[PDB]
Amino acid sequence: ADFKFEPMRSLIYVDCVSEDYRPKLQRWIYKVHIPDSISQFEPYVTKYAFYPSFPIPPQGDRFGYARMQLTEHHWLVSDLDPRLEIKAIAETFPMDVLVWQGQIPAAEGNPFIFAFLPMWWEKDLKGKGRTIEDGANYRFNMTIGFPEGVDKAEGEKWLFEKVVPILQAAPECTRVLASAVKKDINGCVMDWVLEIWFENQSGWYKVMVDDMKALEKPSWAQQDAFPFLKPYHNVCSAAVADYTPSNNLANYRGYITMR
Amino acid sequence: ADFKFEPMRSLIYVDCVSEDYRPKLQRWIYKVHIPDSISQFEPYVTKYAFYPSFPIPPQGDRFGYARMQLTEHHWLVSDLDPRLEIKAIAETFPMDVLVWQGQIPAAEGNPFIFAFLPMWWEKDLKGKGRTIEDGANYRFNMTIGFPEGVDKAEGEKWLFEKVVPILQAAPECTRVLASAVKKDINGCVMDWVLEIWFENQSGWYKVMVDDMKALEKPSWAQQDAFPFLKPYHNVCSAAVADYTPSNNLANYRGYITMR
Amino acid sequence: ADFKFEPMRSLIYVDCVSEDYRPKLQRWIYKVHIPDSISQFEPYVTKYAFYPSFPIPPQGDRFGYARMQLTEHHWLVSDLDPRLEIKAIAETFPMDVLVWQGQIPAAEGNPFIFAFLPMWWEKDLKGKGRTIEDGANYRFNMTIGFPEGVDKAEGEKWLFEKVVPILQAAPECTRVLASAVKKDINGCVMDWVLEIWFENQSGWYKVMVDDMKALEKPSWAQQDAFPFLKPYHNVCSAAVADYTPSNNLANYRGYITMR
Amino acid sequence: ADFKFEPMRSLIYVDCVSEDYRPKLQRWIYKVHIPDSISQFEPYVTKYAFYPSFPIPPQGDRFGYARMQLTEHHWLVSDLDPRLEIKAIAETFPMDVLVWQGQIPAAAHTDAQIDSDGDAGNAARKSNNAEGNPFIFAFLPMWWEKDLKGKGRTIEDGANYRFNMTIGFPEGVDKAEGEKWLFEKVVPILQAAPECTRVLASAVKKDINGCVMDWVLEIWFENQSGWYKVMVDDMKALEKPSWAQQDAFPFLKPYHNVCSAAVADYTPSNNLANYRGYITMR
Amino acid sequence: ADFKFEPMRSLIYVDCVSEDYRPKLQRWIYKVHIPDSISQFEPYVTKYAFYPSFPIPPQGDRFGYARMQLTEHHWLVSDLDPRLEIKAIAETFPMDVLVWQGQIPAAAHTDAQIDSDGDAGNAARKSNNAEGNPFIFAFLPMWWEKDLKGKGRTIEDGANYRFNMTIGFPEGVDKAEGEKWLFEKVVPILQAAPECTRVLASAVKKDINGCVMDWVLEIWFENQSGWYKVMVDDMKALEKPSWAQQDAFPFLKPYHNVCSAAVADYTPSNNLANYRGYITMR
Amino acid sequence: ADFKFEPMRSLIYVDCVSEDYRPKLQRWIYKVHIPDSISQFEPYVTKYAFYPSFPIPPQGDRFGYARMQLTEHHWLVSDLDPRLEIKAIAETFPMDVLVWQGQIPAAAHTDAQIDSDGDAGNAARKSNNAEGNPFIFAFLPMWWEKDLKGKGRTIEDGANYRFNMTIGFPEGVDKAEGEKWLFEKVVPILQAAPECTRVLASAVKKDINGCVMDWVLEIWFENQSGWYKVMVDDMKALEKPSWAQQDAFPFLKPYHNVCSAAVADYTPSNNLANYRGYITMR
Ligand SMILES: O=C(/C=C/c1ccc(O)cc1)c1c(O)cc(O)cc1O
Ligand SMILES: O=C1C[C@@H](c2ccc(O)cc2)Oc2cc(O)cc(O)c21
Ligand SMILES: O=C1C[C@@H](c2ccc(O)cc2)Oc2cc(O)cc(O)c21
Ligand SMILES: O=C1C[C@@H](c2ccc(O)cc2)Oc2cc(O)cc(O)c21
Ligand SMILES: O=C1C[C@@H](c2ccc(O)cc2)Oc2cc(O)cc(O)c21
Ligand SMILES: O=C1C[C@@H](c2ccc(O)cc2)Oc2cc(O)cc(O)c21
Ligand SMILES: O=C1C[C@@H](c2ccc(O)cc2)Oc2cc(O)cc(O)c21
Ligand SMILES: [Cl-]
Ligand SMILES: [Cl-]
Ligand SMILES: [Cl-]
Ligand SMILES: [Cl-]
Ligand SMILES: [Cl-]
Ligand SMILES: [Cl-]
Ligand SMILES: [Cl-]
Ligand SMILES: [Cl-]
Ligand SMILES: [Cl-]
Ligand SMILES: [Cl-]
Ligand SMILES: [Cl-]
Ligand SMILES: [Cl-]
Ligand SMILES: [Cl-]
Ligand SMILES: [Cl-]
Ligand SMILES: [Cl-]
Ligand SMILES: [Cl-]
Ligand SMILES: [Cl-]
Repeated sequence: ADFKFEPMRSLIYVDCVSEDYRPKLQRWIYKVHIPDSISQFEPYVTKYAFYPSFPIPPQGDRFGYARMQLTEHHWLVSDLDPRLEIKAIAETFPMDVLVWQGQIPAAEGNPFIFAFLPMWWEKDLKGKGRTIEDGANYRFNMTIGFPEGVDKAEGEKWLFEKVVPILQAAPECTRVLASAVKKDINGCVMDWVLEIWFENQSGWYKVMVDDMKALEKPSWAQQDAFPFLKPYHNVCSAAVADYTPSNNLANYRGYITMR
Repeated sequence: ADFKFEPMRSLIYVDCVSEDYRPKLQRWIYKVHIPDSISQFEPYVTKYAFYPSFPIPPQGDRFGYARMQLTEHHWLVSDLDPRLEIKAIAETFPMDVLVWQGQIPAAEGNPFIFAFLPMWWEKDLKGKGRTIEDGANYRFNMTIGFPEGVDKAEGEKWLFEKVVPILQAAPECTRVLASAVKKDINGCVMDWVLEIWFENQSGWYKVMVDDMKALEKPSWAQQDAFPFLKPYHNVCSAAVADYTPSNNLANYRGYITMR
Repeated sequence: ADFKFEPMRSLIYVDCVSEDYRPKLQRWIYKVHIPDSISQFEPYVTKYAFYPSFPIPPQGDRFGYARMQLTEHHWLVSDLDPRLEIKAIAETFPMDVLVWQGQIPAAEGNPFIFAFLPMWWEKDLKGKGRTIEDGANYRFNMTIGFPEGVDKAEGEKWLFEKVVPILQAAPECTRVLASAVKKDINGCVMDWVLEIWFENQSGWYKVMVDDMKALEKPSWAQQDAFPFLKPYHNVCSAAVADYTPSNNLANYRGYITMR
Repeated sequence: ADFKFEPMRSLIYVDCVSEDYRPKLQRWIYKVHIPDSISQFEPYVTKYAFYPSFPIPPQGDRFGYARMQLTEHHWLVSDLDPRLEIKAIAETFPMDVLVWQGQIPAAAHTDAQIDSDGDAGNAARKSNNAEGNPFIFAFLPMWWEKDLKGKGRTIEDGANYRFNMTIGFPEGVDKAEGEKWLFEKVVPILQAAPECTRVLASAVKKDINGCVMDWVLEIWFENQSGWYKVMVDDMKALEKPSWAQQDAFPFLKPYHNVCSAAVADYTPSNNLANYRGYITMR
Repeated sequence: ADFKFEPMRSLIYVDCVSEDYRPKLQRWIYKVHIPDSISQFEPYVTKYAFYPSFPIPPQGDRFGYARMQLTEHHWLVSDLDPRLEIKAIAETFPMDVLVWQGQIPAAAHTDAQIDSDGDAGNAARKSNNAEGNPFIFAFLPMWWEKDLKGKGRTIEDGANYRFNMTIGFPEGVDKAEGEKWLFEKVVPILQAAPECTRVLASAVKKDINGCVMDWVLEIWFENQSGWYKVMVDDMKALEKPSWAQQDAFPFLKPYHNVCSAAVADYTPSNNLANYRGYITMR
Repeated sequence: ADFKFEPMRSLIYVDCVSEDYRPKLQRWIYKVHIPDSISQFEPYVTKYAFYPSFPIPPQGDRFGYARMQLTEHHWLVSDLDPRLEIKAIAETFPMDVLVWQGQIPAAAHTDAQIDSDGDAGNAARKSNNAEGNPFIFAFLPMWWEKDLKGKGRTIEDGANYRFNMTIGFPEGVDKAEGEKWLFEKVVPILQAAPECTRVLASAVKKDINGCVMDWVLEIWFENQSGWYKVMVDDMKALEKPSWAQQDAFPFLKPYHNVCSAAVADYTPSNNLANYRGYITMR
């Protein structure tokens, strides 16, 4: 039967719940998981990259901050088509990975957030026309999912009519982009992915912590302050640079170790 | 004037009928054929690779064993769409290649077997969940086409009800995958491609030669023992390693000669 | 919210209107524009290449000869879909580029010609079967657009019944290929792209200047001799080699400067 | 005249003194500096790589911890030969980089290209402003000189938290007596600790560029907790030397007489093989 | 404490003694060993490549035919300098690899890491076990010393069947006498045969690592039949030397005093340039 | 015997004497010659690159302007050591290449491989036919010896029109006298011109291969108009030397005692890193 052309970009928010786990998790990612993953999807994924997170900022924990990385894929077909379940070689995936990332507690576990999007941002709300010449960006990529039972249209209205205007009013914020999550692909609980750029951490803080104190607490709030959503369950995020050396289809040459 | 998205994996079974032809055939493949091919299909083939065959095992001749390599393409469009017949630069093809591969005797000819498949295996019959951590595989890839006149459903039933249970019972066999050949693309006479993994040549032989002696000779048989098909005409195969260095779109740097 | 699978090859005719602009234009292209472009379209462009123009041949100015290069993209999706207008990082594009290329004058400016085509030539009009072994080609790529008010079918008929037979008849011409421009993509004013191969510049001249003197001047002619179309507005062209080192998705490593 | 074959490995300890500087410094390193550097030395440097530092561990500030990265080169000739001062294209090197790294304090007009009589990049790499931290650039032989613990360890043995530390004894301290202290008092503590899986050391080639450091050591643990147990708690058993410039081990002035970084076994920034220009996220 | 500039080409003759071992040995080589090796010597080896052996020709066993590959390095310094024994990460080298290649007989617990006083990889590469075949690692200059037939041959002249053979004369045989036999009796048979298109030779650098071999020759043919016609049938003309260890040419004990491989002009496994990790078939 | 460590940069001035030859010469260089060359010297050449020439400026013919490219190598050992004459595979090198480049006049049977008693490529590269132009292959140190103008210029300062010129004084002229004219009369005119942003020079290493040239200079401008203003108009102030072989600067015989090219700062043809075979346009 036919396979549908379905160009998409996806983001996975990869936490590391203890610094003691960092060397093991990073080793699995770069030594074991890159080659397994390239082996599977090289013919139908056009780009596969990791964007290591900047140091977690003050209060970043309340935003479900991914302390390892954002993992990004660009797909030509849906990876959730049931025909793609079959693989000659399955990935080497120890249970420990789920512990390191926080899906399994070693107090409450966190879901694994794997959000599919169109390849192009749907909404350009601030900073259209910004070029790389204009300077280094502190790119705060945030996904949110309204609580079960909350009308999606109500939440959309809050996000674009109450939240985004505070971003627009802050000169510290240089860029605001958004897309709806493709819920039809894999059941992801998130509803929106936004990327919100600052010059630096102080600017992120000024706007996302201090300026947002102006917002009323919504009746569905899951925490007392913005983003008003349960960390790691209904909000995940990461702050990343413009560039990553881990453009894995182009740049990987095996696990070469330091002398 | 639309072009259909038609993601496919194809396999060509490349023999070398005499050791005296090996240097010439290998030279044409790596020095001439790679650059011509990449020149033509770089924009719509996402992977192009050669898997050199392991040394022919005992009785491998009876299985249409490809003594040079399996050639693998992953396509985004059908190469058989008539619009793709037009090429700025046509491939440099000495017709001696056909002598070297055995399509032309220098003895009747053997056909050129080029089988199109979906990119993902259709049936996972044994070893689901095996990872590269489980060990090196001796991967026996075999394509079969039932003789003219044999009902294809009764061939399918023999294959899955008599042959595959013998693989399932053998501990030497670690993996069985299969896909129906896309006969609609190019007229290929083959009906199935299977891949059957062992630890080694001895395991391959214990199962595919000794255990298969329990099978009854079908009425349509073209040889006396399994696979009961005419070698190189109705069955072709190769045993290959998990890995090849000949991943041509990523790894080719021109024909560099030994000093 | 589906994206259509629309594989296409596009060509941009990049002039350099004074030699004093060459170092600046070339620097912008290779230092600034390559990384901007790759950043944008890596997940949906399978090939991106520059073919530097051979030295402008005698009377080449009358063919809208692009004195810098042909820029070539192979797309999987239409870049003119309005959803693709949104980009996180906009290309660094100084106004000076348009002066250097000749869109912005100083006497008259020239349009920016960006012609979309199918990935495979539609008409193979001479030289089918030619291989790279047959020798080095002087590849003259020319796009034409009939003037405003001229009936397109009447231009087509002139092109294929009067112009092409002269090319076909000349032993100096080794290859003729043509496609209709996909005018529905971006409104490009051109109607056809042809590629016409010679051994060298002398052969080009013999045919495209001397043999073409046999044509009657059409009633819509915008200049006295073939191509009878206004240079850079209704005709653009470049002569290029079979090979380019600038296959940018595979070969670019940053702007490494000479020692 | 001839050029001497002089194979060496060098290490530069790159700090980032405020998180607000991080995006700017990182951009300069990866977008501007890599291409300038590769352009200059491609013909005589066989490896050029960056090892980004793990998050600064508790009390890492006392060890001159580099909050950005370790920069590593493998040379075939000495970069400090005076004939190598001449370069067709000099590095684009604003004074801001020294501010971001902590070599100099923040100031007006630091977007300006560095000024020196000779090469800007070479001069920046000798920075020693009394109000900042010196620029530490240590040359070594390509092979570790002393293997003091964990010989035979393979990559199959597991992920390492590799703590690379360089030390330089203070002005007036006899080098031979610092050496003896290092190898007879310090190193036995590392050997005794089950948490330390490797100890390697080389003498700094001071003759190359006047680097004030004397030794580079690399000391491996499983993780930050192991590093802390050994390098902070276990070292409390040491007597404070008469020359100490701080109260606890390393007893040396942070960022002036000791620099360090903890890094992973692998880096994706193997720049002569892996760099493809400054591709930006979509 | 200087390191000498010592440009060299080395060849290792890699056998596979049973077809059942091939998938395991090939996996170790390509999945495990490449990255360990590149990690160790990237800064001072300018090329590292594998040339898989063509199928063993008839009577190839008598020439110590390597059934897996030739491994080739181009070195800038001697790997045998004792300072190069020290390695941050040692090679993952199970004893099994020695069984698969035929250095040692099969035995219990050969999945263990090689046990050595010094570096395991270096020890492995000196394997010289009485019940197996020695590990043959021959160092050469980068340029062939003697060009004896086919000077001026280009790649346009056609595909070569390149037979690379190393020989070492037995215990007690004068080296000058063996040299004289090689060049005055053996080589003129190659020169007369039109099936032989190329003859090249170099003296083994015996001083680097104690290699028992004395010469490396490379001898080209069009194909296996040409090889056999010359190296088997034409060589029957030679008289059997008094030192002979087998009845026919090469008159040397297979795998101990002669190793060989027939290889193609090109390899995809130019590892410093072409390796991208162990990507597995779908 | 040992090989001397001899790091050098070499330049070859590649002309194309007729536009009709351009497709053929260009094909040979990129399709045939790159792989033959990389095959030979990958282990001891650290960089191999082609810089295509900008279009020949007005009066460029009087400067021996290379209408194809500059070919650049960075060597670790001398290519002219006699031991390097031996090569397993010689370059595919038809006489026609010498026609295309202007080393020899056009003639029958020039598709023939070059015939030499030693290596054909090395012999091609010593071409010096009385009816053509010699083959100019100049060896230099890897670092410019003299920095005479524009020290400290970065790539941020803008695009360069880089005019690389080599000169050799005629038979009989005292080399010290030529040197003094170059540096006391010619260079000051470059230093004085505001259009000139950079002047670098090195002495040709004449001991390597007997190159006739004595100096290589690189002289930068903004563009072709700047080049002409300085190198044609400003140079009219110079007195004609008594050894002049043409009436105006450079006063040397085009293509025999002066060769040159104007090139950009960047080339895509960094051949050891960037070459992936001869992929043809669709
Ligand atoms: O033309 C090819 C094969 C044709 C064929 C020849 C003989 C048969 O009995 C069946 C098919 C062909 C090939 O064998 C190899 C290749 O790489 C490209 C080809 O077109
Ligand atoms: O890179 C990915 C992809 C993902 C995945 C698995 C299977 C599949 O079919 C598609 C994607 O699994 C992961 C699990 C992780 O913990 C961390 C990651 O970075 C990833
Ligand atoms: O991998 C998961 C998903 C996770 C989960 C989901 C949703 C949610 O709201 C909280 C946790 O629960 C778990 C609990 C476990 O013991 C082990 C697990 O592997 C998991
Ligand atoms: O970019 C353009 C296009 C150009 C033009 C378009 C179409 C055509 O037929 C002729 C010229 O006119 C211009 C005139 C300007 O002052 C500045 C410009 O940027 C331009
Ligand atoms: O990456 C390098 C290269 C280094 C260097 C360049 C040229 C040279 O000759 C010697 C060293 O300078 C630097 C200075 C830094 O602050 C940070 C860095 O990462 C680097
Ligand atoms: O590929 C190599 C590299 C070689 C080697 C590594 C490091 C070193 O220092 C010297 C040699 O060891 C080997 C040993 C083998 O059995 C087979 C091999 O292919 C190789
Ligand atoms: O590209 C080169 C390499 C050069 C060369 C090869 C081998 C060697 O030993 C020395 C030099 O020969 C050439 C000769 C040319 O006409 C044009 C060229 O571009 C070149
Ligand atoms: Cl923690
Ligand atoms: Cl900035
Ligand atoms: Cl709260
Ligand atoms: Cl195994
Ligand atoms: Cl039978
Ligand atoms: Cl002009
Ligand atoms: Cl030709
Ligand atoms: Cl006119
Ligand atoms: Cl681990
Ligand atoms: Cl002292
Ligand atoms: Cl203190
Ligand atoms: Cl051949
Ligand atoms: Cl015998
Ligand atoms: Cl001409
Ligand atoms: Cl002729
Ligand atoms: Cl500029
Ligand atoms: Cl004159």
